[PDB]
Amino acid sequence: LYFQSMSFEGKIALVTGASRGIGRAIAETLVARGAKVIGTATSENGAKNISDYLGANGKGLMLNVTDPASIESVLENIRAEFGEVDILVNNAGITRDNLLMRMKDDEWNDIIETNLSSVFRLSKAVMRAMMKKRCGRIITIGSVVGTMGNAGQANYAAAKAGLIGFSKSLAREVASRGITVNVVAPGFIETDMTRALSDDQRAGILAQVPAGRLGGAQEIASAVAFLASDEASYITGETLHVNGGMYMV
Amino acid sequence: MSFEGKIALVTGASRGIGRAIAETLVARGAKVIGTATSENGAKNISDYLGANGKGLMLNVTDPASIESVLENIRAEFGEVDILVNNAGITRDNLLMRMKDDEWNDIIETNLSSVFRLSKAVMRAMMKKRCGRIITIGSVVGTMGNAGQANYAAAKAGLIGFSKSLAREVASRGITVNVVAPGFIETDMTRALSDDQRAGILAQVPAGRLGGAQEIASAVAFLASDEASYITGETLHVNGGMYMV
Amino acid sequence: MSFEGKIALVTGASRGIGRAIAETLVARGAKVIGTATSENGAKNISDYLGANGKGLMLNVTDPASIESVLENIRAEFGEVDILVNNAGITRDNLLMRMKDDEWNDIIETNLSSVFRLSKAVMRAMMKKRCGRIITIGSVVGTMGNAGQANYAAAKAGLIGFSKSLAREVASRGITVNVVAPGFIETDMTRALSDDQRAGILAQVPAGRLGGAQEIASAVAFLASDEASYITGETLHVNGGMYMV
Amino acid sequence: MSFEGKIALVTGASRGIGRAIAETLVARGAKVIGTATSENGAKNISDYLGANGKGLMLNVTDPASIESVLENIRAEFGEVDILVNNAGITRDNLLMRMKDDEWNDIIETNLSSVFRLSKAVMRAMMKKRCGRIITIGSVVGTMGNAGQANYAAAKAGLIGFSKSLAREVASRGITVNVVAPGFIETDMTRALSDDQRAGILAQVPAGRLGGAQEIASAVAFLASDEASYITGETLHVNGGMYMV
Repeated sequence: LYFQSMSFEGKIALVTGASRGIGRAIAETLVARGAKVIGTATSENGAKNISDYLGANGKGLMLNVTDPASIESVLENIRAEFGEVDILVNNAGITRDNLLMRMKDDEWNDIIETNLSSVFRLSKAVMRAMMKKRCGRIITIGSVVGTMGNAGQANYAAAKAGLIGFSKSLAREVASRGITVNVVAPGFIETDMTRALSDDQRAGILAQVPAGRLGGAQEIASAVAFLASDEASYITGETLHVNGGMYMV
Repeated sequence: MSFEGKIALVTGASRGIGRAIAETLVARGAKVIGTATSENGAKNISDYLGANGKGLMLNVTDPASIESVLENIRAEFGEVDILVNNAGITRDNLLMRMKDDEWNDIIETNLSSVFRLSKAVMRAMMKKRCGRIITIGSVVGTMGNAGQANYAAAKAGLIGFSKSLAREVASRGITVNVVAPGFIETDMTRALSDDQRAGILAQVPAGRLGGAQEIASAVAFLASDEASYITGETLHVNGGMYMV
Repeated sequence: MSFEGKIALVTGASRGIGRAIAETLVARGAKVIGTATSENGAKNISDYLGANGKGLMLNVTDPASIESVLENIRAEFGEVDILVNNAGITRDNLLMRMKDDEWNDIIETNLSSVFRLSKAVMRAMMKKRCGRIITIGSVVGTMGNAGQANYAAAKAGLIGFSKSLAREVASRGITVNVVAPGFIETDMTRALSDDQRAGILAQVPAGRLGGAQEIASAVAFLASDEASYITGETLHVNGGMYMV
Repeated sequence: MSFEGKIALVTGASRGIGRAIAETLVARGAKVIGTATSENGAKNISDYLGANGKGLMLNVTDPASIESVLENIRAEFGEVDILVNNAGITRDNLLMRMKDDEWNDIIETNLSSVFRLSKAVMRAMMKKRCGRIITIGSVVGTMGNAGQANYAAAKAGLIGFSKSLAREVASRGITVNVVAPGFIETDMTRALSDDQRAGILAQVPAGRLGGAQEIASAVAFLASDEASYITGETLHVNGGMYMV
């Protein structure tokens, strides 16, 4: 058919933090376009819920990214059940905001490990298969903070800017072999949180966003799905900013 | 389908990028007006667009010619939903050899045309509270290129334009973005020598030249309803030639 | 001092940044030729430069005046070692109300001026394998700003020009760089309501408006021998209003 | 534009960039504490600083060592007015061969160090409502480099960190900045193949490797009272290797 290349069938997609919000939006979108999605979560309850909504189109698994041992059996589980990972989506970002003078060492370490080093560990683990296949996608869910900096979020900003630098390097290494490594940088996105924010709080967030709204989880998903698709094979080492104009370039 | 009931103006749609954009939109359900400098240009456009659209003669540097094409489109189709600025030429030279008119032509055709055509479509977009303005820039504007300072000013300047404009119209559901292609295989690049081509390909980690559809796919995404939260942004499609 | 024996050409040197640049360069041992739009401006410019330089009337849009000015500089002083391009103007308006003329004037004065003046001083710089071209841009060209789509097209455009030019002449000991002021205190800003100056200060983490001298110090640094490994770069001096 | 009465702490001051930073501030009136990871390197720093400062041993990945140095410095000198983070190392490998600790050591030596040292001198700079933080980055953090993904992630992270700390302390008259060297001639550099050196020079329009003093000047300018309106900015010193 015309648009035959547009399908994701035959492709295996690994999405981290797929329990809610963006991550769930990504997994659902990829499945809707024909891919088998494996979503991962931090707890065993998180994994089961993911398996629930993926149903027959994929699998939930509990992956504790920080533990290198956790990665190995999760990838092996996928290889045995589905196969090698065609598409890696790194979406396991947390936040531990504080100003610098009040910032605890653990809050710095846990942000660096969960948001920055998680990317390196997972990218490495899926790297080799995509190089044999000569086709691959790595997309990391970044943040406008990494570009702009935000007071009280120096750890976040450091992690989110680091994964851009990490991606550009990886891109240069694997570009020649049909692998793509990009970042999607969201602005304020509406979540399970935000709905309980106060009118004053919600106003102050909106003042920052020229578009005058918060973005949708799906808006991030559709960026990710385009970049993970066969018509984005010429984009690597790039950051696709989805923030309603809160920042530019 | 995806652009059900949307009217798109693609300037410079005779070939390459422009033709690939027009057809991608038509293939996804838009009425498409594609533009050319010449009669046969416009005629041949209308030929390949057939029932899904129409080719018109447009001179992006002439205010009167803009006035007629848009007034022409309004009469028969309606108001423009999606504007793609893909006019743009080169006149390369080192600075020390660049003629004043080689500068001015590149400025008029590749930068000031972006101002004229966007202003002309925006009133209606502001009123409708929805829209898309998309401009085809170039890696050159971000990276700079010896022998192309006029191109680099124009392609850089269309980004600064887009940003400001994107701030003026963000609140009313209009996005304004730039797709910045790297080296895209064209007639002229197939005409290069073996040694020149090697020099091009050496700059591109991906190891190939890009295809026009690759730009077309990027533009259709940004013009779609799923790209609504992206404004004032530059989507680089250069195979790794340059990064961020 | 740092600039002994060097000849500097500072365009728009009547007041503000232009004057502060001219004064700093004199302080540090340079013979400076400042320009102004009027013969009266040149009067004042010569008045404050004294035996360290001279004022001249220069119309950056007119090739005829560009040549005349350069002949007189070569006659009375020698070959321009340092070109500082600071002949910017403003014509703010929203896109819907921007006149064709407000666009063109900004593009001519603020962008195309950098092309003509850089081109005119460049040959001598390459003959001596040493030189400095520094253009005064604006944060607006990087972040964009509603009502300043013409100014931002230009301020961004001159960065694309500088990146290309830098690549053409790096091999020959010349640097081409841009200094980007955020909000700088001028007589125009001093004249603003308390509400307006509050709104500006909210945008600037440093709590203040920058000073003309602060821009000059960045220019003086880039023009020095301590910046000879810096080319193609933008130096943002905006108290944190925008970052990178 | 002296640094009289100022106390500057340059981590990684044994040789090269850090020793030129250290020496240059001394020459402009600063008392300087230079650091190294071994007590011998700390000895050699004391020797060349002599009367104008002192060397000390600092393990930037250890909070204990950080406190020991800083309380020492408060004793003999006072509070740190100026902080230069020049304590990068590399641990190069393509991603498939990069081991966990090779990733971890570079993140902790080149990025978390910036966090730990910056917090460590921040409070005193906040009470005095004046300060300077400058981190030595790398063009690699901006453009990315194959086989350097850990180095680039860190060198980029420290720009993101610097941007938000700048926002936190800008209103109290402290700037936080990055200098991003390109290829800088070192002892390790002069000792490579002609083939290697030629391949480094291939990437630099300036035609040459940068010097350690050139980076020191950028740092010296940024730490001066003339750079008070620059914060959250990266200043790229790379011969045009990369642009903006």
